Amino acid sequence: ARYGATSTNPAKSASARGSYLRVSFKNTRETAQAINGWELTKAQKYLEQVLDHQRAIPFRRFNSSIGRTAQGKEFGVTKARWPAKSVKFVQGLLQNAAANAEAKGLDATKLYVSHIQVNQAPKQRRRTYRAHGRINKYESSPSHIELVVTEKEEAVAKAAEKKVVRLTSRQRGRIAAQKRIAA
Amino acid sequence: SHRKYEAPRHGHLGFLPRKRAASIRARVKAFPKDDRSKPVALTSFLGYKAGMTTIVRDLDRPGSKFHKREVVEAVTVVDTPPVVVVGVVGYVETPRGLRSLTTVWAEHLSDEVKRRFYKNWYKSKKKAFTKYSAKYAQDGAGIERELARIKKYASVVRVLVHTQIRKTPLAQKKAHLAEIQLNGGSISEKVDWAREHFEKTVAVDSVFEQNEMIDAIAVTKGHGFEGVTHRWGTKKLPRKTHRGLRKVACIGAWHPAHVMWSVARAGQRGYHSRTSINHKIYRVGKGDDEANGATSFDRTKKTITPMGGFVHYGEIKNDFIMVKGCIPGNRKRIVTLRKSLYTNTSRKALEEVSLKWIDTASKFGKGRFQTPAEKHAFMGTLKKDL
Amino acid sequence: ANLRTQKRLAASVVGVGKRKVWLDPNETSEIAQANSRNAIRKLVKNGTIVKKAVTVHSKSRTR
Amino acid sequence: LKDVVTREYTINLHKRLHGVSFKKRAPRAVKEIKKFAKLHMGTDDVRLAPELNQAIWKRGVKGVEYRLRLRISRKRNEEEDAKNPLFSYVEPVLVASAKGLQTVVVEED
RNA sequence: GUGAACAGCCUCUAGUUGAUAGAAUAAUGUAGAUAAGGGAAGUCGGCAAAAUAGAUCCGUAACUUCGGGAUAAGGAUUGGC
RNA sequence: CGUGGAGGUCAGUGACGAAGCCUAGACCGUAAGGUCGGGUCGAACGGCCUCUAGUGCAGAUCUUGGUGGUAGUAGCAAAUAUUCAAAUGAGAACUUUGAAGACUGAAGUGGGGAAAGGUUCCACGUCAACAGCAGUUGGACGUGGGUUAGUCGAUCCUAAGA
RNA sequence: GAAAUUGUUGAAAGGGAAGGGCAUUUGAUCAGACA
Ligand SMILES: [Mg+2]
Ligand SMILES: [Mg+2]
Ligand SMILES: [Mg+2]
Ligand SMILES: [Mg+2]
Ligand SMILES: [Mg+2]
Ligand SMILES: [Mg+2]
Ligand SMILES: [Mg+2]
Ligand SMILES: [Mg+2]
Ligand SMILES: [Mg+2]
Ligand SMILES: [Mg+2]
Ligand SMILES: [Mg+2]
Ligand SMILES: [Mg+2]
Ligand SMILES: [Mg+2]
Ligand SMILES: [Mg+2]
Ligand SMILES: [Mg+2]
Ligand SMILES: [Mg+2]
Ligand SMILES: [Mg+2]
Ligand SMILES: [Mg+2]
Ligand SMILES: [Mg+2]
Ligand SMILES: [Mg+2]
Ligand SMILES: [Mg+2]
Ligand SMILES: [Mg+2]
Ligand SMILES: [Mg+2]
Ligand SMILES: [Mg+2]
Ligand SMILES: [Mg+2]
Ligand SMILES: [Mg+2]
Ligand SMILES: [Mg+2]
Ligand SMILES: [Mg+2]
Ligand SMILES: [Mg+2]
Ligand SMILES: [Mg+2]
Ligand SMILES: [Mg+2]
Ligand SMILES: [Mg+2]
Ligand SMILES: [Mg+2]
Ligand SMILES: [Mg+2]
Ligand SMILES: [Mg+2]
Ligand SMILES: [Mg+2]
Ligand SMILES: [Mg+2]
Ligand SMILES: [Mg+2]
Ligand SMILES: [Mg+2]
Ligand SMILES: [Mg+2]
Ligand SMILES: [Mg+2]
Ligand SMILES: [Mg+2]
Ligand SMILES: [Mg+2]
Ligand SMILES: [Mg+2]
Ligand SMILES: [Mg+2]
Ligand SMILES: [Mg+2]
Ligand SMILES: [Mg+2]
Ligand SMILES: [Mg+2]
Ligand SMILES: [Mg+2]
Ligand SMILES: [Mg+2]
Ligand SMILES: [Mg+2]
Ligand SMILES: [Mg+2]
Ligand SMILES: [Mg+2]
Ligand SMILES: [Mg+2]
Ligand SMILES: [Mg+2]
Ligand SMILES: [Mg+2]
Ligand SMILES: [Mg+2]
Ligand SMILES: [Mg+2]
Ligand SMILES: [Mg+2]
Ligand SMILES: [Mg+2]
Ligand SMILES: [Mg+2]
Ligand SMILES: [Mg+2]
Ligand SMILES: [Mg+2]
Ligand SMILES: [Mg+2]
Ligand SMILES: [Mg+2]
Ligand SMILES: [Mg+2]
Ligand SMILES: [Mg+2]
Ligand SMILES: [Mg+2]
Ligand SMILES: [Mg+2]
Ligand SMILES: [Mg+2]
Ligand SMILES: [Mg+2]
Ligand SMILES: [Mg+2]
Ligand SMILES: [Mg+2]
Repeated sequence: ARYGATSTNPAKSASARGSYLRVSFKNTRETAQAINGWELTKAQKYLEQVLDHQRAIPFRRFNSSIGRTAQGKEFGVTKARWPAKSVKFVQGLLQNAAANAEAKGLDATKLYVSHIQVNQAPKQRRRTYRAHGRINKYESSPSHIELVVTEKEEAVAKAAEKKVVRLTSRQRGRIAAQKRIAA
Repeated sequence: SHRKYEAPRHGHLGFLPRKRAASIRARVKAFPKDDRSKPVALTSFLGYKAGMTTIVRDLDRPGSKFHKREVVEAVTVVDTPPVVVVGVVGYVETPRGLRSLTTVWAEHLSDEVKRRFYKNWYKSKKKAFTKYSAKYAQDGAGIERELARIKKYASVVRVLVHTQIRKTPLAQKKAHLAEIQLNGGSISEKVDWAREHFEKTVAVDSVFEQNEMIDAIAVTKGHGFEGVTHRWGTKKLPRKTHRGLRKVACIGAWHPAHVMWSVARAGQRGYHSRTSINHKIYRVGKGDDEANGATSFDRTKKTITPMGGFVHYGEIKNDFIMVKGCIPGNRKRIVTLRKSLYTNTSRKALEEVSLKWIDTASKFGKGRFQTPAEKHAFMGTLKKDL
Repeated sequence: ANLRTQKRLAASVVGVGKRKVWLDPNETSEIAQANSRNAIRKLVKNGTIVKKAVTVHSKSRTR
Repeated sequence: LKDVVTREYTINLHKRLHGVSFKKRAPRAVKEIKKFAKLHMGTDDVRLAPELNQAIWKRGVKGVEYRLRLRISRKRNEEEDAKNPLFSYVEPVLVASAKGLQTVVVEED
């Protein structure tokens, strides 16, 4: 443990990891973000469809000179793609969280994903041969992935401060007479 | 430093941007000047470009080497079933220009128009105009005061009409609706005419007559992304040249340090709006009329539809407008025909043609016969047949 | 399941090119156990591996 | 529900292949057929008999016959349970000429 | 086998079927072709390209160190049975 | 003003937390900087008078190391070509087998050798890296097995030369 | 276990760069002095 900042109550949450996964950091960033906050159940059906090319993943940061597709209109976006290998890695972590939730005794029907965070694993070095006797790095850009599923809880009641009110002699001359005067 | 030799630029800058049009239905940007001394009638019409054929006629032009000699001439045919009137809209003048004030609609509306108001017709509850239709019920009250208010204000009146696209061999069930300015005399006389024609139908013959000069408004054929050489009619560069030759060698001087609006670049080609003018009407067809394609001199009963039928269109079973020459837009496209904006004198305009013979052989190859009858005649008996 | 070795062995034992050895796809478990020449031998002799015929180059048109 | 049928279709390969690169004509045909079975049987799963394959490749890559008489059979799936309980086998029918036949139901038992 | 032929093209024996893949077929390309009428007007320049071509027969100029020049040039012809 | 180290001193601070690091929290100084709080941490460290220098960085196409934008972009297009089905396996466009379609066309993509390599041969196991997609396959990884001479070479002889 | 550089969360601003100076509104935040 020690995940990234979460704000969720661990008593109603379960969680999962991959570290050093050989998936593209950038693609799986975009798909992770696409699932983020979703009903765990709506999220899984969703990734399934991506894999079917029936809906897509909006690319929002790492996306310059990406293609264009109708399947982004859903999301207000023109550039969206269908990152297979990301999706399968992510849904694998999701499947894991599920299992752990089941184990903690949490109600599945309330599970939404309340944290999903990819960042950059150590790079993996391979190399390519360029013209005129030269050599260049040829590099894997892998990812750590972490997610957290949590049971939805409704409402929040109320309750907070009181702000101790403070007003001059003349400020309560008005008031003391505001009611003595009228109602 | 200075050209060296001089040539005209390439292509016309009064047609920019060379962009795809906003719609398949090119817009009537202008109507005939209005003379309110004449009876009320439309000033344009809707139809579909079916095809072309050939014509033979004696030409009448004292002075020419072809006076009283036959000529053979290309004509297009546009399919033109009666348009149907479903609304009136009244415009008023403002220091900001012409502004629409109300629209009054007919009570019943064909599914054909009704389905232009939709994008997913099948799935829908088709509730379009159903509260409106109720406005008649109550004696009439509201529709009156609207007609009535058009009457009171309003500098111009247009009619809302639409095509009967089902009377047409096309697949698309969804019809074309459009405003036609109405020029016959007097604002009030106009809207009465409009009120009267709600749900009722209007013919071509009430709009065009033989030998009339008319204009065609349409969206040009599409060609997609186009290199500079064909799109602007630029010179091919020499065969020896590196990294390609259908280009422009100098896209610009060093200063202004900016490619300029006025130089030819690759881009979309076609699918443009055009307003082509001065197309004389050689024929006004009649759907109920056998011997459409016959003439005084031909006589042989046959309709304009070529053997095998208009390639890539179908049959023409409605009335039609036969117009000398060729027209913007392609087969199957909606096309607006417009009354001319000036009284041309020309001699060319004014010449009253009379067709001698309309061609009617197949267009799907080197057609050899006008009619199954002719073909039966010439060929004799075949291994099928009786 | 991986019959390369058995196939090559087959070619060699029967005395012809691999391009013409037939490995019977239903005795695929039986064939696999055949690690040796003596047991490819008596796999050839009972039809689990057959020689597969020459491809005719007829001379009739020449003639 | 399901329905479990056999019919025998003729498919125009000629207009489906018109244009296609020569080195892709037999491959395209394999595909386009599959597609044809799905359009008729509803079924995402389409399987071609090894003899059907032969009929297609009978004259080399670019030499695919302009019309094929297929027999498409819808069947129920088996083992490890695929996405959908149905699937289609396609077989060649030994016909004298594929030219001229309407589409016909095979009464099966 | 064709053919003068260890050529090109097709085949038997043997050996392969390796070389990211899918969908489309915009511009501009790279590589492969065609184009009416004109015919180098293009261009520093016929660059590129096109034309020619095997064999049998006929015919073959200046000039020459008499050996050549020479497949000079120019022509006809050619399948099957 | 600040840093390494030295003499003296405050019987200086410290595992009840030294040093370091983090902190749009506090305070002193015109400034170099100095002080505190809180978090993190784990074994040493500071004030004052003096002594001493390998003593203060933004640059030097500076040295070494690490990291970006570029960018999921250029690209992965020469060598005619692939296809159906079964089998296996968590997993099969790519493995195995069967079938079909082609290719090299004996101036070979066939069958052997010389130089050079050095175990790559063969078998069983097997996928983390590697084979610029993949992988259940491999000239990869693991563990083993394998090269038999009186006649084949060396060895003997001489060559240019040493 | 600093920095460059990165992910998530919170807050804020953004009509062809951003960053800076004097000044004040607004929001957030906080020292001190009083007794
Ligand atoms: Mg980690
Ligand atoms: Mg980016
Ligand atoms: Mg970025
Ligand atoms: Mg792009
Ligand atoms: Mg690009
Ligand atoms: Mg860009
Ligand atoms: Mg699509
Ligand atoms: Mg966008
Ligand atoms: Mg590279
Ligand atoms: Mg390279
Ligand atoms: Mg080199
Ligand atoms: Mg107070
Ligand atoms: Mg008061
Ligand atoms: Mg000038
Ligand atoms: Mg638009
Ligand atoms: Mg109003
Ligand atoms: Mg072109
Ligand atoms: Mg031109
Ligand atoms: Mg033109
Ligand atoms: Mg060049
Ligand atoms: Mg030019
Ligand atoms: Mg034609
Ligand atoms: Mg084509
Ligand atoms: Mg070999
Ligand atoms: Mg390659
Ligand atoms: Mg491709
Ligand atoms: Mg020419
Ligand atoms: Mg000539
Ligand atoms: Mg010249
Ligand atoms: Mg000349
Ligand atoms: Mg010149
Ligand atoms: Mg020169
Ligand atoms: Mg010159
Ligand atoms: Mg040349
Ligand atoms: Mg020629
Ligand atoms: Mg000469
Ligand atoms: Mg003869
Ligand atoms: Mg000092
Ligand atoms: Mg010091
Ligand atoms: Mg020192
Ligand atoms: Mg303080
Ligand atoms: Mg502390
Ligand atoms: Mg400390
Ligand atoms: Mg310690
Ligand atoms: Mg000192
Ligand atoms: Mg120094
Ligand atoms: Mg400095
Ligand atoms: Mg520095
Ligand atoms: Mg610097
Ligand atoms: Mg400096
Ligand atoms: Mg530096
Ligand atoms: Mg570097
Ligand atoms: Mg990628
Ligand atoms: Mg790319
Ligand atoms: Mg290629
Ligand atoms: Mg390349
Ligand atoms: Mg392959
Ligand atoms: Mg060959
Ligand atoms: Mg050869
Ligand atoms: Mg090879
Ligand atoms: Mg060897
Ligand atoms: Mg070696
Ligand atoms: Mg091996
Ligand atoms: Mg692996
Ligand atoms: Mg390797
Ligand atoms: Mg790889
Ligand atoms: Mg791998
Ligand atoms: Mg080994
Ligand atoms: Mg070993
Ligand atoms: Mg010897
Ligand atoms: Mg010896
Ligand atoms: Mg550590
Ligand atoms: Mg300020």
